[PDB]
Amino acid sequence: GLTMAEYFRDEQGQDVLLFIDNIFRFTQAGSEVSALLGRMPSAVGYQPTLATEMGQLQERITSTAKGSITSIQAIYVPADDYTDPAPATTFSHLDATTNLERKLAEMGIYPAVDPLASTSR
Amino acid sequence: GLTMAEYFRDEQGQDVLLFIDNIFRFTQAGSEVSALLGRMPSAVGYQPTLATEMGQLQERITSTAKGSITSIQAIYVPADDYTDPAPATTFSHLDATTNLERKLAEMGIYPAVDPLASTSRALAPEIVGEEHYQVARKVQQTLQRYKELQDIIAILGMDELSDEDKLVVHRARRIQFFLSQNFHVAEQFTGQPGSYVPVKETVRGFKEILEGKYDHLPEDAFRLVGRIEEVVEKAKAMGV
Amino acid sequence: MTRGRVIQVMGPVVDVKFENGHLPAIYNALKIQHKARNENEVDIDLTLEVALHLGDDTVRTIAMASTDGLIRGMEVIDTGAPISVPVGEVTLGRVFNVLGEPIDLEGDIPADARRDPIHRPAPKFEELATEVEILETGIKVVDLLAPYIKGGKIGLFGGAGVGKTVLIQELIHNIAQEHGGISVFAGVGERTREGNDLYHEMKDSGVISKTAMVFGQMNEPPGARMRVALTGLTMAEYFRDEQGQDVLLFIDNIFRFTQAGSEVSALLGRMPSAVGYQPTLATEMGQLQERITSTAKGSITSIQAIYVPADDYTDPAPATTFSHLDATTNLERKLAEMGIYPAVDPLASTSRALAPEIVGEEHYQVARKVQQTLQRYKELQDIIAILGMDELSDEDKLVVHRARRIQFFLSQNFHVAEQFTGQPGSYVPVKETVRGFKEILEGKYDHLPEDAFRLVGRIEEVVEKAKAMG
Amino acid sequence: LDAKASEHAARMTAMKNATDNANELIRTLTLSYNRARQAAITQEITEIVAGANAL
Amino acid sequence: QVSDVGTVIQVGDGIARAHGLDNVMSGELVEFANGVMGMALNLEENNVGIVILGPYTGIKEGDEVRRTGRIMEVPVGEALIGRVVNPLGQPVDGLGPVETTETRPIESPAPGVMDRRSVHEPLQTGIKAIDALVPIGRGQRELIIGDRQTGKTSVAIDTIINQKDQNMISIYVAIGQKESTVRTVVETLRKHGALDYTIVVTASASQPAPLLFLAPYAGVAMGEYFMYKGKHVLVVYDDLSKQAAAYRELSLLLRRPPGREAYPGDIFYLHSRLLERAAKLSDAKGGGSLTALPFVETQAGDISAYIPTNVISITDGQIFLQSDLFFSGVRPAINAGLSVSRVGGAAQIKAMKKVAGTLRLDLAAYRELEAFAQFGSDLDKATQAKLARGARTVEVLKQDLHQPIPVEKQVLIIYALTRGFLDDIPVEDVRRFEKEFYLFLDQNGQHLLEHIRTTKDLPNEDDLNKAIEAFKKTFVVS
Amino acid sequence: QVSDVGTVIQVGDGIARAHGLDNVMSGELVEFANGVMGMALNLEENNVGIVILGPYTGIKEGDEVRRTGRIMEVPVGEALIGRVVNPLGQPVDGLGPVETTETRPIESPAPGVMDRRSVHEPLQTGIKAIDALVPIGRGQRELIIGDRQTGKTSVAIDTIINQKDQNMISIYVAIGQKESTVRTVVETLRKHGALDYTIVVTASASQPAPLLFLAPYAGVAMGEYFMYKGKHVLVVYDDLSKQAAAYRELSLLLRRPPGREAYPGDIFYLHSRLLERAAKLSDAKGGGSLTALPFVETQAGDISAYIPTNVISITDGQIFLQSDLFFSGVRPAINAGLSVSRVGGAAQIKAMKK
Ligand SMILES: Nc1ncnc2c1ncn2[C@@H]1O[C@H](COP(=O)(O)OP(=O)(O)OP(=O)(O)O)[C@@H](O)[C@H]1O
Ligand SMILES: Nc1ncnc2c1ncn2[C@@H]1O[C@H](COP(=O)(O)OP(=O)(O)OP(=O)(O)O)[C@@H](O)[C@H]1O
Ligand SMILES: [Mg+2]
Ligand SMILES: [Mg+2]
Repeated sequence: GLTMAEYFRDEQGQDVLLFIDNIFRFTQAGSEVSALLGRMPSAVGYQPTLATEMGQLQERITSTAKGSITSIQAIYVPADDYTDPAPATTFSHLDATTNLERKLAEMGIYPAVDPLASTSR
Repeated sequence: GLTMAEYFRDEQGQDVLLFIDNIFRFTQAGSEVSALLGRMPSAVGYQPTLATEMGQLQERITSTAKGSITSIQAIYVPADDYTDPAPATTFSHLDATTNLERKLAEMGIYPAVDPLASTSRALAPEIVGEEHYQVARKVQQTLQRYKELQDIIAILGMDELSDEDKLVVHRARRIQFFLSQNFHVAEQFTGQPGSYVPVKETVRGFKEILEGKYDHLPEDAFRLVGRIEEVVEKAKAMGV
Repeated sequence: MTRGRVIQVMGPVVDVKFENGHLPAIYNALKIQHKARNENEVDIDLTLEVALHLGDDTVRTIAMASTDGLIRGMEVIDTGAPISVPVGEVTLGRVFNVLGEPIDLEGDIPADARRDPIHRPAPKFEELATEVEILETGIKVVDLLAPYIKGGKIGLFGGAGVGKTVLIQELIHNIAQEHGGISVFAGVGERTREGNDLYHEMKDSGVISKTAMVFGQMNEPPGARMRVALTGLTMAEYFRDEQGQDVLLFIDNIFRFTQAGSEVSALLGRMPSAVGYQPTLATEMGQLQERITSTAKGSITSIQAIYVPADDYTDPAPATTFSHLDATTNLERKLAEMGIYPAVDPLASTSRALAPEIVGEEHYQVARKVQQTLQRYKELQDIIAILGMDELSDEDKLVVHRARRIQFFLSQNFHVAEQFTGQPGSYVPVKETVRGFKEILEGKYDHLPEDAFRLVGRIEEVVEKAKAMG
Repeated sequence: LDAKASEHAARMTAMKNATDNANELIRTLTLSYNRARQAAITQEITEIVAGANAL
Repeated sequence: QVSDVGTVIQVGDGIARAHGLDNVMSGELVEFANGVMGMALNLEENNVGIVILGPYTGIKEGDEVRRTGRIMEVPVGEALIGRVVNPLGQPVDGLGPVETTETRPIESPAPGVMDRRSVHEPLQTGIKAIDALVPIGRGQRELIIGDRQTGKTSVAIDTIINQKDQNMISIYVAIGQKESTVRTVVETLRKHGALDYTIVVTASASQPAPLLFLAPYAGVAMGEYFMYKGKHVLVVYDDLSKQAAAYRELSLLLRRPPGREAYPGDIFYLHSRLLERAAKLSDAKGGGSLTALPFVETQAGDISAYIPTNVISITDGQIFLQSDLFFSGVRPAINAGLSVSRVGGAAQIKAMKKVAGTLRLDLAAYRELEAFAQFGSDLDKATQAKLARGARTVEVLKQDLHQPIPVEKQVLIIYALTRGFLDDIPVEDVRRFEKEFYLFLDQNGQHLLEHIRTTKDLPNEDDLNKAIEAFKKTFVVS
Repeated sequence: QVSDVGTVIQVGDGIARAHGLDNVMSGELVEFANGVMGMALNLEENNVGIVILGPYTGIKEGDEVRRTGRIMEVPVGEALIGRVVNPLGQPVDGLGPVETTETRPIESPAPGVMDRRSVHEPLQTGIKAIDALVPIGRGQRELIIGDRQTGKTSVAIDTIINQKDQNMISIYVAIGQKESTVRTVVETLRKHGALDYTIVVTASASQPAPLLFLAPYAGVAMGEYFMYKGKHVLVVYDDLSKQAAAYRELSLLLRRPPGREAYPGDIFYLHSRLLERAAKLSDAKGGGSLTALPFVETQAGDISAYIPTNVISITDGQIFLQSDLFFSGVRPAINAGLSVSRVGGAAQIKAMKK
């Protein structure tokens, strides 16, 4: 998907949106392939190269003088543990963060957009 | 032992009782050996073949058309952790389980059976009777409510409960004490002789306690008695 | 024939292949002295310690310094003995590293000086003393409420702001004055800035002339940070065994010793243990601690600063360390801010020796009574802070009156405090301090003001101070 | 007046008991937390080492 | 057939193994066929472990690797001032070649215990909440710790800008951040004019792990060149946690025995090596000094993790930043309770030392008596005044971005607050009073400002109180 | 020759591997060149794993190893009474050699089901609390458990002292204790006169782990000699926790996978086969007995830990010492709630029951 968007950015100078759903799945696929390739797992069973792979993906989404790509990414939080490596590594890459609070989600009040846990540059 | 019992179950058609003093040592020995056989370690250091070996042992202990084997097995729980793989895997092989608890043991409640965790497939209205089923469900409900009240009672006492919850606590403590019993074999630990309580008497006694017929007796009168009449016997001559 | 060659380098771990029939023993020290043959190499001056025999005539070693610049195949020399460090009077007033080389700029020790091995077995069963003795430190609070034992181990709990260095300096001064015994300071895993500050403090105080300092700092490899405590201990053992003295030994932080051992175990590739520590945790701690004992001719007494990870006293490292302790000293910020020096907590501090069998009935009774009175005063704090002193019961008023006297009399004017305060120091024998506390408890001095008891030493000086004020 | 004085005394004593109970509960929960922490660390490192020496 | 070349056996995940190179040094720098660099780390009996400092995908099994004969080193020199370079020294700003003439090895021994001097000079961060309660001195190494998005980078940028008039050289190391963030920071520095005495070292997230692992060492190596010639250098590390993560990746891929949380054995040795090279040199060696400000990331406020505990043990002090306090209007958000600086006092001027003594007690009293604040509005002797003063203190601690305050103005405002002059002005008028006070002072307080700047000591009580009372009368209460 | 001689190929951390030794049997004692003894643990296809029972610094790769032909065993006899020995039976008090004439194996089978008898004879400890609330009979295995500094050693010493007039032989086994404490304990016993009938087996903390691992077995083997001749023996282990730690260290050095709390799987079998050798024999077997008092140290008074629960599953009851109750001035701080004696009551004289 990112390769498809980069063409519209560089070649035609347009402005593009890239919607990626469940970054967590992208992390988990690598975490699965690492064991099969036979490498010693990280702290919570993730692959050693989690940060390197995630950086090599995320850092290609930038605005250059030719054009810009904006990306909206959904992330499932495993068991509401924000300390998991997959969301922890994501935090250092996002300009704006919207938190779908479980407290508002389970009390019947939606969209559960937390008015105060959200951060934005 | 299982082979010796299976002979009588199959060839002669006897009704056979089977007691196993500790079945957890079987899997413990399996784990002790597994490392040297070359197998890889499993989740908590157990052998990878834990479930299969236990299954292959357990499915032989069954009642067929030729005869009936009823098995009573004592299972050890390491470090009081009921989530350990050895106790966790044995649950699916049993019909009725009694879960003993150290906390109930320390309170002097014997036998220390947890009244909520213990289960049985035989507790159905069409097997034990509608009255028995109702009394059992009500006792469990009351004990569940008492268990939920523990945090409040510990943090700030019973002085700030509502009137209904205080009555719930009053019933629950007496019921919890009445589930204790004096065993025949505990004669050597304490000089008090044991007792044998029929199921009809048990049901009637718990029904009476739930109806509030003994709210006035002290809670210490219910400990280690047996029949409900012995509760009144003990309340008398105790200073009441 | 004592020539081997480097065959493998894996960071701190270096593997050396010796000729068959000439393998060095375990714990032996190997030296490499390589001069750059051409411009594509670097000079090497590196020392290794043997750890395992891997078979195939190969030795697995731990480096005592940075291994950068090694090339496979250069020559390695076997010394034929473990690391050896100089001992004697030459070590007093000097600063050394783990290898036994002087760090201070004063100059090196001649090669003809006597040197002893770092690794040696603990003293035998019959070489030990059969009885318990008290180490009279001359400090009132320590002597009364937490007595020290010749050959015992004492843990020191505290941090910054509570005069830990002042207490250490006063212990060194008092011991060297009244018993003739020297002290040794071993800086295991010490911050370099703090070590420099401590050196300057000791030079100012003048105790440097009667102590030896060994520093293994945080920037050094795990082998050095693990072995520095043992060279300090050897420097003390020389005086224990030859001079027959009562010697103090200070281990700067004994937790870093255990964690450096854990790192070395990980580097050597052994399986971890509970919470990731080395399998040999207890054995290593025992091999360090069992050499601090009292023998038939002398003793070594160790004061050890202990850090508790995550504030969990059940963590394996503190749990193993506490299996060897005989006393405890807690330094309290409350007391330090209130104005009590040396600010030792009279209640939290404990001692195994505080029993009538070891100390005596009178001392035991007086110490217990002082503890009870201070505990009662600690109880009344809230009702004092809320209602007011005059609102109390009469007996509680008497207890509060006496407790402040006791709290202040536990303070002392140290000799090393002279350079700032201008007041000469004092050494108080245990008999004098127990008698003084008995007098204060019996109500003999309820009429003196509490400020007469601030910093006096003996029981006569409080009377003199009150008489001088009015 | 007597009743009000009694009410404030009762509040003082009962609330003291409540605070003490809270402190004891915190102490016991902290001990449980430390045991759980040590167990988790041990299990993590054991699984990592097994997966490492598997090769 | 020579001992100075080799062939690659295994390629993958940014590391390689080569047959040959019999005479390579441990830690040497090596060169591959396509031109990417490498480092020899593991010298096995028959093969060499090489980590790759670049795009490895161009490497295939069977190509040739060559010696270079140099332990890894970086260029140093005053030409690097104002540039943006990677840890290898190659410029990335695009402004042509860097034009250096000198080199310094990455790993050099730290100064000995006998070459250091007690910290005695102040480092003016320009932040009131730091210069008041948590002093930092030249030669000190201080840990700045907080959760993600709390303001650590803003604090570092403010500190670096505030050194304009000082005789100090600033170095900023970026590990594992977005290139967009790094470019924004460079733009901000050039905008404020700090990019004529600053070097920026960049190792972004997409880069291979060894470059991230080596960036802080490149930073300290560049700083030490200025330090040893008699100058003062300030160094900032953005993520020691990302440093640790990169080293973990390298170690596991090289298959060394994994420890706790898969970290290699010598992770503490790595951070100690890094943070023990900052010191205040003794007078015989020279007047120079180096001060370091590592950063550490806390996962949801947890401070007991392995790497944060190591760094806390290593450094001389901590500054804690909290998201909730940041949300509550406390913009620099320093939790003054459990932050500490072990070098306090010697790292402060006389005036600040006099005026900051009272402030900590007042803030502590507010923090511990907060129990009567939310539930309150009841008469009391202390809390009715103690909480009132603590709220004013917390309001005064607040500051706005990219406006460092001179130390003398900090002294004056702290004196005013601690002497009770704020005790009647409304809490929402406290910040207005502070702004008006600085505006009033810049014209009506020369004999105070210059006196402080010249003597480092507090002015005369009479004159100072007279000026404060004049302004206090001039004040408007809303 | 490689039949009754071997050659070392690996040394490290107290574990050695030897080439050769074709005829050695599992569990045999092997003697190194410099006199240090070892035990043949694993007999692999081409190499033999040897556990070094002593200081291993003097052992070098290429050293010669010699068979002894004897299963791991220790000397026993009346000559051992009043002496202090290391687990191998060599005296350390410096009072000359020990003149025993016969030995017993370390690993010996326990008495069978039909060899035992019910416990009926009282063992008087001289402590009022124990003798009145938690009585102990001869042949019982009773556990003493509590945190550090709660008086466990003092309780053991008082029990050993009180046996002066009763017919009893006391064996005090010190695992992992400080040599200063062991010296002081020996002096206390000597002063009170308990060395007429006592043997002290010590393996201090500085010793290598295998000696700590072996010491309790040496003690029980020394006791069994008197037990099978019709006498009554008392054996005290200073703490099984430190033996368990030593065994965990040894297993992790041998690279066996760890289980709960990094302990090996056979940590239960380590203690069960030791505490199963204490029993009251039958009349046909001779009527002798062996009473064991193992000690276990807890952390913050948690009895739910792995080792405490394992040991509770083996013994016939436990005496729990309460740390804060001890801090309150009542030194024999017995937590009456958690202390029980399963085979008590029948093992108590008629006067005390009433
Ligand atoms: N003193 C201040 N005044 C005003 N705004 C501030 C101040 N300090 C921080 N902020 C704001 O707080 C937000 C986060 O600060 P900053 O960008 O420095 O994040 P950070 O904690 O360093 O995060 P990262 O982990 O992304 O590096 C920004 O919007 C910044 O403008
Ligand atoms: N019955 C007792 N009466 C008086 N004092 C006692 C008694 N028991 C113990 N103590 C005191 O408590 C101290 C505790 O030491 P002891 O070795 O007996 O206990 P412990 O818990 O077994 O110790 P450890 O395992 O740490 O060696 C004794 O040295 C003694 O001072
Ligand atoms: Mg940042
Ligand atoms: Mg003891």
